[PDB]
Amino acid sequence: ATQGVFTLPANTRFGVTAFANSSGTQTVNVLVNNETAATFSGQSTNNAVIGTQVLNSGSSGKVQVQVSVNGRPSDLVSAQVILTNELNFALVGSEDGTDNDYNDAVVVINWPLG
Amino acid sequence: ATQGVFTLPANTRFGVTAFANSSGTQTVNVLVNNETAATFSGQSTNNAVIGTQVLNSGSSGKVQVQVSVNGRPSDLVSAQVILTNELNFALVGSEDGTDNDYNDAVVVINWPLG
Amino acid sequence: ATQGVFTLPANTRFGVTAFANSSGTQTVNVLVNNETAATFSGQSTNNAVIGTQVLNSGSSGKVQVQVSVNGRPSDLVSAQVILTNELNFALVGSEDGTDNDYNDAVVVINWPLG
Amino acid sequence: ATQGVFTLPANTRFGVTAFANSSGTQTVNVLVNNETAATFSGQSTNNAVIGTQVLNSGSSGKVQVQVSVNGRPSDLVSAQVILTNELNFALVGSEDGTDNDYNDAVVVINWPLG
Ligand SMILES: C[C@@H]1O[C@@H](O)[C@@H](O)[C@H](O)[C@@H]1O
Ligand SMILES: C[C@@H]1O[C@@H](O)[C@@H](O)[C@H](O)[C@@H]1O
Ligand SMILES: C[C@@H]1O[C@@H](O)[C@@H](O)[C@H](O)[C@@H]1O
Ligand SMILES: C[C@@H]1O[C@@H](O)[C@@H](O)[C@H](O)[C@@H]1O
Ligand SMILES: [Ca+2]
Ligand SMILES: [Ca+2]
Ligand SMILES: [Ca+2]
Ligand SMILES: [Ca+2]
Ligand SMILES: [Ca+2]
Ligand SMILES: [Ca+2]
Ligand SMILES: [Ca+2]
Ligand SMILES: [Ca+2]
Repeated sequence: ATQGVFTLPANTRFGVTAFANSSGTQTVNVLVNNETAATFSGQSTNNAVIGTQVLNSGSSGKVQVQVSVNGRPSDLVSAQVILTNELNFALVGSEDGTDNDYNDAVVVINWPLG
Repeated sequence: ATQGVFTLPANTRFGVTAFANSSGTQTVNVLVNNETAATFSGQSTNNAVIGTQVLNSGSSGKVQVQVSVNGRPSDLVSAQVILTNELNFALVGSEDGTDNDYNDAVVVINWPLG
Repeated sequence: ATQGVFTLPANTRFGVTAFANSSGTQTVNVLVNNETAATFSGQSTNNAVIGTQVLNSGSSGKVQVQVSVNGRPSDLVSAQVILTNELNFALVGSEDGTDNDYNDAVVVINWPLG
Repeated sequence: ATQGVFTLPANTRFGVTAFANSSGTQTVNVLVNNETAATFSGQSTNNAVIGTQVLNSGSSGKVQVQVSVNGRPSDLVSAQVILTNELNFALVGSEDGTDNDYNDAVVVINWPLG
């Protein structure tokens, strides 16, 4: 099944934050309406924040997260959670190796803002 | 129901990160085994990452998030989600006012790390 | 925070199923647009299905679950999960007593159907 | 990533319920400790409950859901959600075709019972 793809409400501000937990340098790309809108890179084995940004979902609402490590695409897991019918989280983990911890880059998208 | 309380794997490092989306200055307290382990504060209406830290869940694994604004406890919502039977997120929203957006402080706990 | 309230896409069929795990008889009411659309009742300590139905979210999409036992509303917990950006679950637990198992009536809403 | 595999607490009763939404007859097999413990079959486009059953997770706690249509495995999605640090849902969707609604068989696992 496809993972890392989320439909947000149109024309809505959202936060996107990435963390790293791997020996490999993580490159996280965030696409809005199929065009790169943010890119983060960094290395950590201690959950460092490798980037944070606020984006707009635009007319389509389509947001996609991609992760690669030294040009190799990582396998993704994802889901969306809604609390009290208002607070949204889109969650992504990724695996760059063999241990299947799926934390090598972790991406959190949240909305609404403000 | 109680919210913002999570049983983590014992003796395990976890990430905790807080975001602010309110006119009010947020204060986030993270308790491990019923003792304060981290405190974050800030004021933003644009999802600022007012704190991020790595903690250990200790011998009991009990982690609790509390949020206040000008000394008043915020109302909390929370849940935990597990992806691919391994990757964990504990999620908290909070409301300091009357609009019920529940984003005024948002807290994400993630494990495993490394 | 409010629990057991979900906004579905408008005019969309959804399934609702309720389970019982309590000494007490559970009555589950499902409201669409703030009017009762289905009512289930039964008693089990073995997770019996006490009702299942397909409903239409209607023009507003506003669906609410309420649970009563022994003449008093139960305390509710809830969240919504979306898998592969397609498959939606709205989940409710309820507590009618003192043990805080929150399983006394369990309600699952799923969409889309067909 | 692997989907439809969950680790439950050992020696714990749990509920498993399957729904169908497809032209194809769904076959759902629930394995405990790698051995089939329940099987359900049926065709519906209207979310019929093709089976429900209470099982014990046994010494291993390992529970796996498999879905097929006339012997062809369906593609699975899954996640687990915990409410108020106590009430557990393991969720599975499956796709037998090309439309990626992932509802063709839907399986819900819930614990604790009683
Ligand atoms: C330090 C190690 O780096 C990579 O091999 C990751 O895939 C592992 O999960 C671990 O983080
Ligand atoms: C700017 C406003 O600040 C407070 O009133 C918050 O409770 C609102 O949600 C909003 O963020
Ligand atoms: C048999 C018992 O019945 C009620 O007291 C419930 O609140 C308990 O959770 C338990 O199910
Ligand atoms: C009636 C149709 O039957 C199969 O093709 C399913 O894969 C579709 O999702 C739809 O339910
Ligand atoms: Ca890894
Ligand atoms: Ca890792
Ligand atoms: Ca607010
Ligand atoms: Ca706010
Ligand atoms: Ca109870
Ligand atoms: Ca009970
Ligand atoms: Ca399908
Ligand atoms: Ca279908």
